Amino acid sequence: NVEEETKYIELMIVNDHLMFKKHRLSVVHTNTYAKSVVNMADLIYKDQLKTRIVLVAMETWATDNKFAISENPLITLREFMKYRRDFIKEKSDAVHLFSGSQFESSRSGAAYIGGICSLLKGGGVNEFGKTDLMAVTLAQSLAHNIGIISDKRKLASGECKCEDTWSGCIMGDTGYYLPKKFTQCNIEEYHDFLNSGGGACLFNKPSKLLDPPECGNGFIETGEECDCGTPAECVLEGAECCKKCTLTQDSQCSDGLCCKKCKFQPMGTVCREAVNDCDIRETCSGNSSQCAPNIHKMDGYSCDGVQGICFGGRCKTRDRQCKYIWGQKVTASDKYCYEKLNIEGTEKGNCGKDKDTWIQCNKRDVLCGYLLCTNIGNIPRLGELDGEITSTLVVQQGRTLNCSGGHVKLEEDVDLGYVEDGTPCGPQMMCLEHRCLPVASFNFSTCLSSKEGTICSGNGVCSNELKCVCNRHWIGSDCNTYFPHN
Ligand SMILES: *[C@@H]1O[C@H](CO)[C@@H](O)[C@H](O)[C@H]1NC(C)=O
Ligand SMILES: *[C@@H]1O[C@H](CO)[C@@H](O)[C@H](O)[C@H]1NC(C)=O
Ligand SMILES: *[C@@H]1O[C@H](CO)[C@@H](O)[C@H](O)[C@H]1NC(C)=O
Ligand SMILES: [Ca+2]
Ligand SMILES: [Ca+2]
Ligand SMILES: [Ca+2]
Repeated sequence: NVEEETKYIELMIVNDHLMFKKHRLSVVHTNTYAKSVVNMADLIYKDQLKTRIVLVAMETWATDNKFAISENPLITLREFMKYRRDFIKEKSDAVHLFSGSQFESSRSGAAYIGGICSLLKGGGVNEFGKTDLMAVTLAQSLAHNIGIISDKRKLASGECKCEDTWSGCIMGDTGYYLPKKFTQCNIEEYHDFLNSGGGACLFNKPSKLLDPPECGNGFIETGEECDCGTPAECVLEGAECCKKCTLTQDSQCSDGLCCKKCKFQPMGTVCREAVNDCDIRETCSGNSSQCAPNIHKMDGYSCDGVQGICFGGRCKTRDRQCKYIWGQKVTASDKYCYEKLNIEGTEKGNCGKDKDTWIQCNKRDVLCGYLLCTNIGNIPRLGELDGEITSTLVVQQGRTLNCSGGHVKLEEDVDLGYVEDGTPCGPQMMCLEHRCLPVASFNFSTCLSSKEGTICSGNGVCSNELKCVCNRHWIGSDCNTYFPHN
């Protein structure tokens, strides 16, 4: 499926000036030192998460810092992503900072939850340490980007516990020594993220790793035609056609989803099925051994049947937001809970807070204010609960409804407990800054179309790469030309 495939995190590392000074003003030392940290973090990911950490790019600030590095990991993280948005022009799944300085709290790093593949959120910041120690810091930073959050609700209950206390578990920063393993709960959180449609950019295999070619690492570099895993794992797949990184007589490929016996899989063979209704299925090219780079519908397509809208391959509904914060057993409150409590302007329903006084929602923006769920807990899966749980009770001519809420903080700016931006609030209307606005107020980019009022000439789907994925028998960058082939 999608959780059985090997994932690949194309990673870029940025070393600041203090990291450069930690290695005697030597560029070669810093870069090889950072490769070691990545290499060890790869070994942790390689087995447990069925995911590989591939270093694709790196830069070192030999002269000075481009921005003011902060003692607060979150402030540094935010300013670092600003730098990478405006200055970093190399392609990567995630960009991480290697800081020579030290942060205030025992938190050795900060990274955005479910951040990968994103331009503004795909990255983290990591403080200096030992090679073995920093690899753990990177392993938990990338885990956050990857969707592994370490469920607080299950932790407080005692549901999820570190079974192998082999110097503890990684997402258990509760104790600090040398955590080498993820909990089974961690693996599930990662699977759920991939099945949710997250991490689409984690499905392509790199070729030229920033290190000289070596036959037998499982990566097709310069000079070598094929490459199976290693002589041991090679026997399972590829040993029949690959020999000394060279193809045999009857072979087009060695290993991959689009490689049957030792030959290619016919063009149009389903190699990857859609994980959700935001996703697009992938077909074998008939030309490559790899299953084509994982792509999905562009941001704007409705999901869950008009109830949600796709963003980054993930569906945004109020019910899914309630489950993300409070647990799978929790459901979103009735639309009436919103329609009545949010116009009041109390702690029990509002459009935000001003000067210690709650803002009462307009009747138009009633689904974009305070997030209301049904039977809520008192310990969120992530973030910090800021205060007490809201719980009012409204009657509806025979149906007594339970509307509940809570203020869950991640950033000092970002607050979960209010309807997330992009969530549908009506036909062709979404939430933005606690306001129900038309789809135009988001100015989505579009694919090419040669028919008035259609997406991809009405014969295709607009991908997140802003390319037209045509239906059968239709060709062209706009899917406007009919070309059947049988
Ligand atoms: C491989 O085949 C595809 C057709 O699926 C074609 O578009 C592409 O140009 C080919 N690439 C090479 C290098 O032959
Ligand atoms: C309403 O939900 C709260 C938690 O959100 C719960 O404590 C309370 O018992 C519920 N009330 C009813 C009527 O079930
Ligand atoms: C789309 O709407 C306007 C365009 O003038 C502006 O706020 C911005 O470009 C876009 N808004 C967002 C949320 O990015
Ligand atoms: Ca990638
Ligand atoms: Ca190799
Ligand atoms: Ca896909």
